[PDB]
Amino acid sequence: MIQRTPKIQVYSRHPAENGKSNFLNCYVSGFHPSDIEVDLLKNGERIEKVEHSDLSFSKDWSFYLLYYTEFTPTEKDEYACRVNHVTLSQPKIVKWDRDM
Amino acid sequence: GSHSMRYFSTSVSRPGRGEPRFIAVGYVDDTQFVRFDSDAASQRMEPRAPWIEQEGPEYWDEETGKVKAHSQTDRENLRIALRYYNQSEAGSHTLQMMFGCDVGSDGRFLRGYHQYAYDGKDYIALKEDLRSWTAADMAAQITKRKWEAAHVAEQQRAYLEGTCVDGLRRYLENGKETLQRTDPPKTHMTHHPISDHEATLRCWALGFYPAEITLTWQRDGEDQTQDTELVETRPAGDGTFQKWAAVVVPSGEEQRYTCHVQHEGLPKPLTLRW
Amino acid sequence: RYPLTFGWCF
Repeated sequence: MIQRTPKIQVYSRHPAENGKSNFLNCYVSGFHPSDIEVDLLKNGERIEKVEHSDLSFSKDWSFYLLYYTEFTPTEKDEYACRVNHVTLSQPKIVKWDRDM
Repeated sequence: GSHSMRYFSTSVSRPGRGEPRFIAVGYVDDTQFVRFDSDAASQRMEPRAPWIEQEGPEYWDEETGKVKAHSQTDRENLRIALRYYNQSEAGSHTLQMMFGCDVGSDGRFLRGYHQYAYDGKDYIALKEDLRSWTAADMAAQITKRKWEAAHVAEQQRAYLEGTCVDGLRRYLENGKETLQRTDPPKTHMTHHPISDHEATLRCWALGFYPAEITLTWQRDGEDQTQDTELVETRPAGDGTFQKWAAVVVPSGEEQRYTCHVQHEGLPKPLTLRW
Repeated sequence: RYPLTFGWCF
């Protein structure tokens, strides 16, 4: 077999501004096999109600998946996406960089 | 412009955890409209776009039957694949399938697709002429001979040039106010010092549809390919897409660099300069 | 419209 590591992007639907409602996205793509765990974290704690899209793949057969949840950004609150995959010795935790 | 219909299915074996998991999704262009999931309770093809709700109970009956039937045959195909590759039934394997067609602006047929992938790599595929198959390896060649004997190609061809383009034509009409849509990207630039002699210029494209787009960095009017960072196009979640391209530049030399954005929704390609 | 997949036996 040949395995492919997920490419991880954590980002808000719209440019984030404190107090204004938004959506938190974690988009994993280009990975294989398809079985994968993705969680959103608020200040280190797992957010309980997180939705995701239906499994789909690109032309090169590599899978992609979107995880998301409604949220209201604050100056203090920190967010991150924890991706668990067989190609990762330990779960990859990517922090949300709101102004990149 | 042109349009496409595509069906993607993924079958994943789970040894000592029951039957293989089967997930199918349907797309018209970059908009998903249906799904099926063998681990869900409904056990039916479900609508995932507004403009497909207007389909009658028959449609949902027919589509449900087909996709359920397909899950069972790919279930068996996973078994058959274990044989061909002499693999144990203790490991997990994947069977992927793409099917669909392309039509031009005039709704006329352009192209058809019927493709399989085992464990992430080509297995068998219907060639562009829809008359012959492309076997990826020794195993797929056995299937290729079977499919030649059973005349699968002529059946699929007719379906692709007929049923598929007709279905595509209908879906477009029904999803008219949503599928004929073309949203231009909102662009902007970010800038961050990496250290005391270097900074990052990141070129942003947001809220565009369809997903197809090109972001290019030039330095002094010359493509700056190798040195660039370019992320995959990502869904915003609202039906539009996002993407960015970044270059690390020497501090004070920002003005040498230009970002070029190409997209169907743009009258002319955009240029951005910090 | 989902394809007819009966003959897609490997």
